[PDB]
Amino acid sequence: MIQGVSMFSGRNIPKGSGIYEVMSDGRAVLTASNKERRLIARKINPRDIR
Amino acid sequence: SCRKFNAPRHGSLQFCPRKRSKTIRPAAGAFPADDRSQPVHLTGFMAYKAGMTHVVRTKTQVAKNKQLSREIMDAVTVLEAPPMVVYGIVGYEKTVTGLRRLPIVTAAYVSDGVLRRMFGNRYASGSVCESRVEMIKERAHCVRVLVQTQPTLIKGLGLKKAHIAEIQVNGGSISEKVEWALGRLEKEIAIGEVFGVNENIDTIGVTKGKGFQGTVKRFGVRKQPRKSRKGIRKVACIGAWHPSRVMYSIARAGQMGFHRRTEKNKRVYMIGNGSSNIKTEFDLTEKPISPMGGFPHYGEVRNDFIMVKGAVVGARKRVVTLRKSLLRQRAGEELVIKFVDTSSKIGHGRFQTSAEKKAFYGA
Amino acid sequence: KKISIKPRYKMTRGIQVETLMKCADNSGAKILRCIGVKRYRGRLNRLPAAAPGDICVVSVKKGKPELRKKVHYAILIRQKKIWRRTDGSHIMFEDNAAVLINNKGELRGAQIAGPVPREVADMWPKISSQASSIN
RNA sequence: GUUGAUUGAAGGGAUGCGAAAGUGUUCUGGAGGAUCUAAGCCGUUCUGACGUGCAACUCGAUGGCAUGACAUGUGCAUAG
RNA sequence: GACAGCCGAAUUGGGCGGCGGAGA
RNA sequence: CGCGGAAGUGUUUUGUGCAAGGGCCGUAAGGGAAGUCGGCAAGAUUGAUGUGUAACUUCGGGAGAAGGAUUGGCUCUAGC
RNA sequence: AAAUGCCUCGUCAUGUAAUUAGUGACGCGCAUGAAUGGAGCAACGAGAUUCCCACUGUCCCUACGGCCUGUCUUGUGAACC
RNA sequence: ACGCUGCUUUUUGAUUCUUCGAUGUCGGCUCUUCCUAUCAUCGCGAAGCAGAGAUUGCGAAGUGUUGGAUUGUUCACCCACCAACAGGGAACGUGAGCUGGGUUUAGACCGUCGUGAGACAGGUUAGUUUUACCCUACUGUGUGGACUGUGCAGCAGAUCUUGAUAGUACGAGAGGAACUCUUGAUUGCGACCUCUGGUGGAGCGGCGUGCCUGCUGGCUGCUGCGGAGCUACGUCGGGAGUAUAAUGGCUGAAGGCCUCUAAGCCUGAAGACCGACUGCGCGGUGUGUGUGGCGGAAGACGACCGCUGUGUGUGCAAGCUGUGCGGAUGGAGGAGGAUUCCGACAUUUUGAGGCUGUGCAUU
Repeated sequence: MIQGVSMFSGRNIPKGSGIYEVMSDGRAVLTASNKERRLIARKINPRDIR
Repeated sequence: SCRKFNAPRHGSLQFCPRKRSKTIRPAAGAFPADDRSQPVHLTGFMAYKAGMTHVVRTKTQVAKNKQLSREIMDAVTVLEAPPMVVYGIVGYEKTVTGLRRLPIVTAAYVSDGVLRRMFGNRYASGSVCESRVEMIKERAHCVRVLVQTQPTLIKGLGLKKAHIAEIQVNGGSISEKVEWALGRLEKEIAIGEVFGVNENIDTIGVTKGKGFQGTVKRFGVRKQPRKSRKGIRKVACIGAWHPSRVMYSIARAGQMGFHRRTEKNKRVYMIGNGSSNIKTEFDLTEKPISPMGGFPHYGEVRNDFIMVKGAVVGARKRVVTLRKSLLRQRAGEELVIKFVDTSSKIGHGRFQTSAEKKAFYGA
Repeated sequence: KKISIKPRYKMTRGIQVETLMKCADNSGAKILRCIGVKRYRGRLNRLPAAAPGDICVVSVKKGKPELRKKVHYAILIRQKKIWRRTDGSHIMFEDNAAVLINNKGELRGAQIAGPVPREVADMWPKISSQASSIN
């Protein structure tokens, strides 16, 4: 069973392992780990991470 | 004097004194109540703890109650249970001082793992069998058998020295209990012949050890404020002037963990064999019952296993005793399992079935 | 007459006494402060604390001069602390927000800004009908 | 015996306004028991350490003062 | 032919002296 | 000065590996003084260069008021 | 109602959800008051007080980690009572 | 009402029996235990008890009784929540447990009093908190097998709520319940690490200061991610046993009637006892222990759990980091005849290099 796809890295997330974050516009982005939420906070572009 | 602001006391006096256990295989304190209008069966078993995992489950409510079907994710424990061997019979009669044990019947050939437990590792340096069978039939208010485990089938323990116990036999007609166990000496009995799915069970074992611990951890008392001289991890007042002695109900520092505990009402979820594919799930893949990489600090499960809901006392590779319920049980809700997780428990595993990892990278 | 509060599964609590929350309806207020939680029974030294769905007793720190210097009721709708759902997933919002209420349970405003959790929407159906998004 | 900086008084130059009386702007110069920092000197708080001590008054962090109504070696004068 | 509610034999009001029980 | 290096000078070669509790320190979800006699303790601000600076006032001050912005490496241009 | 007011947590206003605190105003002031100096705060203060922003393990409620001690060895080997 | 009789030892007095070759003197914070004259929760009476909401009484001490503003305060007084926010004792419990705000010798200011030195239970500000390594008590630990019996000691869960019952019984109306079933939680207790969060002087990367002549590679400083293990802010888990109290009843005299009582009997509580659960001594039995060494799931040291050569090393699996050196092709521009040199950084070879205490195999 899959929970969803990571919105930063593009990889499948297993059932029970992500955190949904809802924004003020009603948009709920799904991320896998703190390695990924940090790259979003610093405003890095995912295309510069191989 | 009279103390404004009352609060509950910290910890329970049911379990004081808090000493180490004197044994790694505690014996059960009671056995269920015999109903002699049933067939003959056993009331317990011994297994070994392996590790924990997931499961997703469908909460059957599909009537038009406002919530038809929910999903529920539950944690489980796996125990590895090879079959046991019977090698003896025991009877107890009733006297004015209680239960008196009668002489014992041994089978024909006692194994080499039962002789190391009885006489140590250096132990290698008839009609009287028939007369003792008559006593357990005339006398003997209740009957028990002597069973032993086979730890050499799980080569990650390294034992060769078996655990042995006495288990009560339930089912009526004391002469029927005896003849059922005479046709079972020296043979094996498997865990699927004792427990069944969706039943409540008891466990008995020893907890994880922690050594000598301070009083903030052993009992849960408050820390002192930051300005305090002579340390902050402690209790401030240990008594009144009178009585001019310290009481047994005061919190002190000492041994924490490695205690004997009995837990009750654990629900059985699955019963299978490790050397085949787990199924009854609603997904297609094969998936044996063991994660990618293996159970951490444990090998693989290759014999029979049993799966129960929730936490289970003790450490990995330690022996546990399983007992049938002593209470009254109602039904048990209908159980529908549809997924069992088998990712890696080392790190954050994201694949099931290593062939699925192999097809992601290509090469 | 007491307000009935429907059942709700266990959640981690994120709001405590002294937290400043944001007002999410067009009633005139801007900032609220929590001074109490309903249904709190107590424990020595433990502060009363709330999760989304709970009713709080608030004081208006910023807004219309009519509403100030009194005690009000409010429902909590968002929090920034993570909580777990029973299907196994986790979720969080971006701010802490609440909405003002009568002594019988009716909203004071007519509009509500932002999204709302699915838990809050079944306990309080009149809030469901005025929310722009549910999760 | 006393390091490196900060601020910019009087005096002096140039330039603009105005009938006059007068006044704007900006350079130069280097005053004051004027502001920090160093060699160093004290002793605010932690009611910190220590409290048969390293020690019959010390140790750590934090803070105050550092051109003086200063600090310090040595000759002389003042005695119950 | 009482007392009690035709029946057939005892019924009852005040006190005193020991004993026991509430108040505790 | 602090943070690092020379010169000169001083120095040993078969104790253990780390329970509780101490002395001196480091990192913490969500909340943000609800703690306490008392923000005690800790955290926070910090160099330089443009910008922008109020009440009051002994007209000297207040003033570095407050508040906002910029800062690395590389390759060149302009002034004396 | 001041480092000076017994009665006293004086009375009214203002800051708080809630003010024996703070500030403003009132005055028959147990016992204010003029070099016994009175009124008065620009500049200066490791002086005494109350509030605001910022900030945080002060606290809700504690967790995990570092070095030196303690725990264990050999040598030297006291005191209070 | 007017009068009269008691009990307690929580007030403040009255007294001066003990201690002046010294018993640390207020409050708070922390922690344990006891009392009942019961505030709530369980059972049950009365009514000027229709229902709802309260008022008054009896059995009952098992479990609970909170968070803040002002004051050093005890005390007091308000705000918010609550099933409810009862009252007391333990050297006015508790300073080799802390703190030191009150009180608080030696500095100082004000008011009143005194010729003065000085005085004031009048106000204000600044003012050292020493020592256990002894005996006992208490907490663990040790005091030499395996399987069990049975005595003693300890003892745990408590309380609220959603829907239905039902707009029903009751009531002129307005209003407005209960038994039984059912949903979730708060707090206490005992465990556990699959998930999520915290930590992580293990490991990999980035950016610097000094030093090894520069590049490569090192050492030193700051920083991002961060497995295992530990942990909570995360996950799991509760008898329908026996006899009774208050009260209400059955049969029934004394006393031809009456009566729950004098003989007997039925019912009945968050209470009692027992069970289950944890610890210790003593018994029994076809039953008596690996000197040493090495490991761990165990551990301060002793002990406990295992084996009796199956380690170490290496490979694979499963993870963490994030695209290695060298080469080749480029690069804002600058220098100048060679078509040369200087240059941060870019793309490619390359999910690439480095690392691992976990699992499997082999040597």
